[PDB]
Amino acid sequence: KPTPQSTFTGPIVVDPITRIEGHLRIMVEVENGKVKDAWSSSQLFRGLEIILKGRDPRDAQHFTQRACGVCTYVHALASSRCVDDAVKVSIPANARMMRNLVMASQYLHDHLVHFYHAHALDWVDVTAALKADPNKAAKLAASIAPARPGNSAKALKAVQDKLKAFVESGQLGIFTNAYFLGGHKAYYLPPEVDLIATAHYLEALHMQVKAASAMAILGGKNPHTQFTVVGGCSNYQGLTKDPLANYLALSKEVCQFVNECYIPDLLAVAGFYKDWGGIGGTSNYLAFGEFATDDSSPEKHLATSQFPSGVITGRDLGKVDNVDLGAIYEDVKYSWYAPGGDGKHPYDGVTDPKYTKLDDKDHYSWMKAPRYKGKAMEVGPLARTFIAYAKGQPDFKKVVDMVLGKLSVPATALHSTLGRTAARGIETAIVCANMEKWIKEMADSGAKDNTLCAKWEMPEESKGVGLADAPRGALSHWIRIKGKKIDNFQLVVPSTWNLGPRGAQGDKSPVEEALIGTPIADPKRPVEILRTVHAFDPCIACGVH
Amino acid sequence: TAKHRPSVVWLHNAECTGCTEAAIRTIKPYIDALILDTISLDYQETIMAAAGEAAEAALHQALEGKDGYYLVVEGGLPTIDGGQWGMVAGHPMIETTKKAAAKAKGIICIGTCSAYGGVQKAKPNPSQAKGVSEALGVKTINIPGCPPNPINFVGAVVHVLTKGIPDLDENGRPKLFYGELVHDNCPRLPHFEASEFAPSFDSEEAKKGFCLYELGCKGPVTYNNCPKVLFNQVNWPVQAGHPCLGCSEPDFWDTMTPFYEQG
Ligand SMILES: *S(=O)(=O)N1CCOCC1
Ligand code: SF4
Ligand code: SF4
Ligand code: FCO
Ligand code: F3S
Ligand SMILES: [Mg+2]
Ligand SMILES: [S]
Repeated sequence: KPTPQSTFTGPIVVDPITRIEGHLRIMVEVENGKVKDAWSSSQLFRGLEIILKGRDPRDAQHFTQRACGVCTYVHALASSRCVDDAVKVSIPANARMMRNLVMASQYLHDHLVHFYHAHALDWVDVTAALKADPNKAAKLAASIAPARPGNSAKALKAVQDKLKAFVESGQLGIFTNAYFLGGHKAYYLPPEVDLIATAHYLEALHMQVKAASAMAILGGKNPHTQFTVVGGCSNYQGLTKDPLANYLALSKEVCQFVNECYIPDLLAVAGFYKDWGGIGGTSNYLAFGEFATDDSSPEKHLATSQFPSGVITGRDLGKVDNVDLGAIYEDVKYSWYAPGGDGKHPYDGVTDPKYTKLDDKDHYSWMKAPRYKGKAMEVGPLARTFIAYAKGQPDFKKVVDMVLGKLSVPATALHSTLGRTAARGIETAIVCANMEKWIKEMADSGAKDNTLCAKWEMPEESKGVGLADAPRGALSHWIRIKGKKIDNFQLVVPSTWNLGPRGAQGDKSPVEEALIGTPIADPKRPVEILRTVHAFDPCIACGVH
Repeated sequence: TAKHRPSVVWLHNAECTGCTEAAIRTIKPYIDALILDTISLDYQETIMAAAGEAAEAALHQALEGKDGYYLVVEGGLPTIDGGQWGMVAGHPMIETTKKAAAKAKGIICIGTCSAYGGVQKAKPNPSQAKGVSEALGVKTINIPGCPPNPINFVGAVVHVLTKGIPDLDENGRPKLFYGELVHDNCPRLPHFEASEFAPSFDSEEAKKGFCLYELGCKGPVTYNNCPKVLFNQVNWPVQAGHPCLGCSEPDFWDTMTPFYEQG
């Protein structure tokens, strides 16, 4: 029952961090088998903020969407909200609804792929699935999840046979040099649980196609949607009956998989790794909220988001503070930018790249360091979950309490890598529980009203901010317009908050802090580093842009 | 039994990972069938189990394989400051891609970024990003779009493995997928021919599905198969009421902007 831990003392570098989006190098110092210091070093710069200068503000969303194709859509949405704010247009109700449904579809697609295809291989020994008894596995599956044909012994055996043929082929492909090959003490699951999870990993590859098709009914295509315009949306067909019927049907299939497979697998895994509820915690959380009923201004977005906005500090769930958009700034002290750029509110943002050398602990990342009232902030599902739970948001109270009771853990156990992973699943279930209501709202609104884009005019000089809570957390785009062109355009992205470097005072970012105390069973195969890093769901193309 | 599926090494350079995402939307076949039965996907950062030195060892094992390999490249190559603004395992992306390209059986550039340079090459090109051919002087099979349809990428891979190099146009794109203008297959073409245009997105003309040319549509100058095959089996941008951006054309970030005008 003790968490495996070696006596290793020395450095560990993991580069590339695989099963994330983008290019990350993690360095840690380890003593007696526990991490004592950490650095999150982002390894690619593209410079979209620089590229945007002087361009047409209408074009911004098309460039910024290419910050990232895993969290596709969300930057087109933030840029659209940003320019809408700058031009002082209030989008029609239908456009708010359609934009928010496309965000919901994105959460479902993105979280399902993350759990199975990015994160699960840190917890699941796929090769051990070959040793499972498929009848025992089917019996277990029947005890922990709804009856389904994909959990039958026959279905699980067919998965085992496919995997056996692949492993015996001599070409292990994506499993080459996996940390679980030959056995690894940090991998706890029974072979039967490995087999159930592996079967669902394969099913999820098919189900994510359906989640993307749902999203594309409203978004035009996935990846990289093409249905938003200044003032609203362009997709009149997405307000109509047959498309929305198909969107509901596909979304119901996806949500059935969330409820039948994702949540039961997540809870099974969590049950075996309860020690991970005491590893990887941080203390401060920020959300801009998402799924607002009034998106006519950034302030109204903050106030009316159904997944509420807020700030928690020092793990104090008794108080959630309002977000002050004036209190956000970014530092560059420990980043690959010119000196002189610390403390900049994003409306005064500066992006002046200056590389030094690999592993320079004075300048070790292409991410800036966003801070809030002097503090690092964790953003994403765990932030949203704690903020919503603290506020008594009834869906989060229900689903969080379900998980707390299943695992016999308090809400405080969620300040951890296990908690971060659980929160991602919790909110996926909650989005699912709301899809029918949100779809009916838009179907009834689209049937009575086909206003989808408001009229607007480009101002000579203005500024604006677009807020969203993307699947990884609090996203903001900030524009200064001058001469009807982009004078400054700054993105501050959730992975910037979570995985950026230290700030001006030398204070660790959330992932750097979370890594302190990580046990290392085998320094040559440091799966424990991956468990925590993956739990933040990093996107380095997002974080650096 | 001695068995071998053709080895594919997939590199991620200056990219957004939207091309990897597009690839896994394939349904003919689904991505699991492709990687279990048709190819051996031997390095792919987004989905591979190994990390760190174990991942780098997997790459080297693939590059040194005696059967050879095909190279898929996602993303442009950032060349400024000796290639140091884009690194994996402490090596410049341009160095690793150059090495992999030199011994590859064939090179497939998935996306506008690897084919032509893409979004990070757009003016003023802070990182001096280049397309693969631009940087290395090697010929590539280009599957552009931002991202390309999985039908075009997986179709090209399967073609290369079973038939040979497909006929390519002057921009290196297979004519099978890129031989026709978007516009020539657009269901709004009868409106275009009748000069029936939406003057704005809020207009009744837009609601009626009139042509989007006055709102910047680049379908008439863009080679792709979007209206013919759709995305995600359900939709494409013009069907969703929005003009084509020209995203499968070289350097479109600069040649097709402003997106809502005819420049
Ligand atoms: S536009 O320049 O009018 N357009 C018309 C037909 O084909 C390409 C260009
Ligand atoms: S071509 Fe487009 S979707 Fe593909 S990596 Fe480049 S920016 Fe991303
Ligand atoms: S909407 Fe675009 S692609 Fe379709 S007919 Fe008009 S210009 Fe051509
Ligand atoms: N979700 C997401 Fe991508 C990141 N980090 C954005 O915004
Ligand atoms: S923007 Fe690209 S995806 Fe097709 S419709 Fe135009 S070529
Ligand atoms: Mg920024
Ligand atoms: S191979």
